[PDB]
Amino acid sequence: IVGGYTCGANTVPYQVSLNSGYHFCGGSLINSQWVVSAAHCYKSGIQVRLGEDNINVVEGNEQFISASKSIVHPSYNSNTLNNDIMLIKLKSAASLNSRVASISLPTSCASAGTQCLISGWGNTKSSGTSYPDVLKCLKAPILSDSSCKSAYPGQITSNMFCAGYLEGGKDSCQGDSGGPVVCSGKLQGIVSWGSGCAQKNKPGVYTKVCNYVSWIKQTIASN
Ligand SMILES: [Ca+2]
Repeated sequence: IVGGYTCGANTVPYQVSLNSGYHFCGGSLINSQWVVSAAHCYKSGIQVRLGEDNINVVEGNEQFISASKSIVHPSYNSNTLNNDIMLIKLKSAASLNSRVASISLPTSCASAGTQCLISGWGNTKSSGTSYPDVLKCLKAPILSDSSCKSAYPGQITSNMFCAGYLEGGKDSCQGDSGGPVVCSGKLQGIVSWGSGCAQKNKPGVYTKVCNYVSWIKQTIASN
């Protein structure tokens, strides 16, 4: 399988589903009490769902915990999607185990050509509407900034990166907003946006988490 595939149940134990009566976004557990997602996923009355695979069926490993708090990045711009990052605090601590685990924050930014893992539940179809029920995965390289910016001239900031293939075919667009991009075991990316869907010279665009680590640590410690 070159591209999107079924992860396997609980193979991505940091992966979280944000539910408002339905699954609406992804997010990542970064410690027992906190979740990172995209600021475009901001909503009232989130329930965070951990240990999911099939989000429509109770399979036994789940943990369902209300969000108590959401903090959108102070410089989030919802027009440009610049600084598309939000922190979500859990009402009760998650219970950590094999299937429900934190993902580390990066100590450095990952370089172009680094292979990363992108996960989520969202739409599989570049052309049409098909929403799958178990966790899906994609492995794609981080693209060079030149290649990213040339695909979206005037749209890419320092706080974004692109990942995938310049030919398209394989991408995450609506393919799970707020979901993780993990590279060498560290959280590098958040599924942010992407013009079209797996279009030729239209990659995925991700929030560059390595720019935010000071923000995330300071904010979680003070809240
Ligand atoms: Ca389930």
